[PDB]
Amino acid sequence: PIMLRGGRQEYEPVGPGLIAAWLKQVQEHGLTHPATITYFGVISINFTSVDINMLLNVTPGFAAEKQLVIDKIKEKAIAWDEMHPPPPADAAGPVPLTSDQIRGIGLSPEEAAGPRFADARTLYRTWVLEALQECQRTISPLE
Amino acid sequence: PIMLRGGRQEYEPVGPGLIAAWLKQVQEHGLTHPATITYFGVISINFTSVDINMLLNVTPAEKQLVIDKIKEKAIAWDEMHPPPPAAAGPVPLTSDQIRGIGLSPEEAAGPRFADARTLYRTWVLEALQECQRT
Repeated sequence: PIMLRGGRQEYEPVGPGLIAAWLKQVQEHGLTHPATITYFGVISINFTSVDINMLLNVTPGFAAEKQLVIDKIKEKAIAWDEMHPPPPADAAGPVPLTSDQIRGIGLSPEEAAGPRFADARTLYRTWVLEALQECQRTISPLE
Repeated sequence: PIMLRGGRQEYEPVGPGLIAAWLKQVQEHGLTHPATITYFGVISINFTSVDINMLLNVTPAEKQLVIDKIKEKAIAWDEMHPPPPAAAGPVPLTSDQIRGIGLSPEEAAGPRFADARTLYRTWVLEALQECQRT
């Protein structure tokens, strides 16, 4: 995540405590349970695309649900690229981004935390939350 | 909302209890707060487009931004989908139809709009998310 420290923007990777806490939330309630989706919304504020993929990728199980969520992200990326062809290399900025760039594909954590990707990481978080929301599980009776 | 009762589909309008509960959520927590977006997601399953508009319309800046985003999606939809040859079904819809404009509550609950209400619910969820700031 990006955070203000001593007045300046700094980047730090997701900490082991948050990874552990997110994993417990998923295990206890489910990946697409409404409370889990809200939880992801709260924690992922100011995450880079690399941070987001980190949390998605370390989540075990829920293969079916996770696959449906990833499928919806891919659908958004496909739609994005159709509406936004990539510009020539040395075109005047701010240069708009491809879906791969928005999703943090091939980016170092440092790169993904840079100003070039500030709007992009916000947009990717939006795509992921939209995908989760669209796969929301209706709450059912517990054991 | 559309629900199964005695094994068949039935329609009923949104009730005052749900309206009151939704209003409390928005007042107490905010229109685009993560928990409010989730709350809308829960309550709007099987809503028609008319039901969704009832909830939007009863909700007192941020609301205008959400409506603006829905309009942007409508404009994009219509560019990509010229009105079908005035032809065999299933007939694909205009953004006005998806948004439930000019539909009676009964009409909006019909099979002709079953996919459409689902798509509109998606547009609204997307609009809320895209307007989220805090």
